Amino acid sequence: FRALPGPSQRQLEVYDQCLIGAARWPDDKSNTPENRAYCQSMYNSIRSAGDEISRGGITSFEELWGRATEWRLSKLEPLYSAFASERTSDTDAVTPLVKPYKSVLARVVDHEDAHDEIMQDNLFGDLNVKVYRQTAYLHGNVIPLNTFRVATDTEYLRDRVAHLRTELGAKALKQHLQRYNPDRIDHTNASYLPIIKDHLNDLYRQAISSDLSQAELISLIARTHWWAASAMPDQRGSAAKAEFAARAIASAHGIELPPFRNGNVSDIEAMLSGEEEFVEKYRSLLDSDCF
Amino acid sequence: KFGDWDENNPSSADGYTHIFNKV
Repeated sequence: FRALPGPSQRQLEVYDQCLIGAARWPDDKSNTPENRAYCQSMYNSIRSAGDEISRGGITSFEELWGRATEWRLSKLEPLYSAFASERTSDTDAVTPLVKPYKSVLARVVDHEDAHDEIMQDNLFGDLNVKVYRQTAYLHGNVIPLNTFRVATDTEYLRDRVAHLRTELGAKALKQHLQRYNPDRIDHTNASYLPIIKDHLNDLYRQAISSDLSQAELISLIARTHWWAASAMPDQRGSAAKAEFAARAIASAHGIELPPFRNGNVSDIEAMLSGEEEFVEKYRSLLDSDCF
Repeated sequence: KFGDWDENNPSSADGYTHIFNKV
């Protein structure tokens, strides 16, 4: 193809490098030694991958996702397999909305696109819930992605959770709450990963062309970020990988993306919006202020 | 209180993405 500019000589200030890939929950780690280092490591590996991208050394999004995974893996451990494996279609992916995701609860309850449904549970019964349903549109067809659930009948919950503990046992209850916690995220069905990965490859292929306005480039990057994160392709570490890939693509063009603002967790911000919506706000999620 | 219903719950769910076999 045609070599790109590659990472810029003018680098981010060190305190920003140390915030790359951080998870700055508005309700809370990013200041710790190990996280600063982890973030500076990500910033550096992104530039390394960027150099390669600019030279035509990484020809597929899958290849780039592979580089991101290798990096994240070197930062690890029995959970190794989870961070290294893709999600298989014979499974479901669920993230309970518990620490450190508490800030998400409110984001779902007060979301403009949220609605009230009834969530039947063979233990708690039918529960009233605020529901946000992330969907995407590819090739003319809707494809449901992540679904957020937050139960409102709190009182009933705390009391009922109690009786169950003693009736079924903590062990069994936890086994159940781990998958069907009243407040949780049911992630994009693994069955869509094949079609989505192919799409990510087309976005990548386009973001690798040397003739694009900066604006177009940023939007392409925000899109790629949205798809990669919302799809949550791997069993573990998808957010980290999605951000790595986005930044790398940017770095390959000489763009030095700043860290995400405090309070803005990129993957969560993505799962809470539609594609265009996220693309239009992407810039504002990034801390690009001088002072 | 939207998630404080499981106060001091010994069986609380762990805060991260878990995978399960499709039923």
